[PDB]
Amino acid sequence: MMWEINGPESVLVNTYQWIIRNWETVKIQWSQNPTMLYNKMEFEPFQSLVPKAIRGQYSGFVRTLFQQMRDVLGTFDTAQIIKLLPFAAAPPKQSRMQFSSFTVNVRGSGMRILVRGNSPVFNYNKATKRLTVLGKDAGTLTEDPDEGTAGVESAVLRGFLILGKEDKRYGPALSINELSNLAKGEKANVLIGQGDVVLVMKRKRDSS
Repeated sequence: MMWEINGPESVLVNTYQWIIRNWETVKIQWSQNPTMLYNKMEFEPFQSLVPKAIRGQYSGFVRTLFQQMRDVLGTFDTAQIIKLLPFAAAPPKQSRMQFSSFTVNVRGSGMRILVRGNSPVFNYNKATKRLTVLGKDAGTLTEDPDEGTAGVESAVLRGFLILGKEDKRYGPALSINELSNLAKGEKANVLIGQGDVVLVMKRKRDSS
């Protein structure tokens, strides 16, 4: 698509706008054949905006984060998928980091989309169902019938489930790096980002 022709902000907001226009059908291909969802032309414009270095490392993170949501029924999150969907276009690459952000190149440095929650580049509110990018209204989501309500977030960490807010019972917040230490099923409080400590739990079953 020609969104490229009026450049960067136009790829951002047109990508998200397209996504929620086509959501009905995008959501179904996400489940039935996502390699081919991620291989759609309508995403090539967006991939241009992500540094050619981490680009594919991200896509790996994200492809993994999405299989986790597929595998962990009960956790479906419509916003979180739309938000990350662009980043899975780049061809994947093993990385072992837990990205809290993704950089979109905008003016000459560009902005950062959070994995967890909101950014001027991507702004959803929940009781009003309305998406806002760079100030622009990008449409509005309608959420799934089995939209998760358990407070469990399967698409923020690469082998963990966020389970709720800080639980004192489980110790002072760890750092993200220390999460490799933990064992299956093991629950800790982490520093996720912003001022946020969340209770998480190393997942008890394997990746795929």
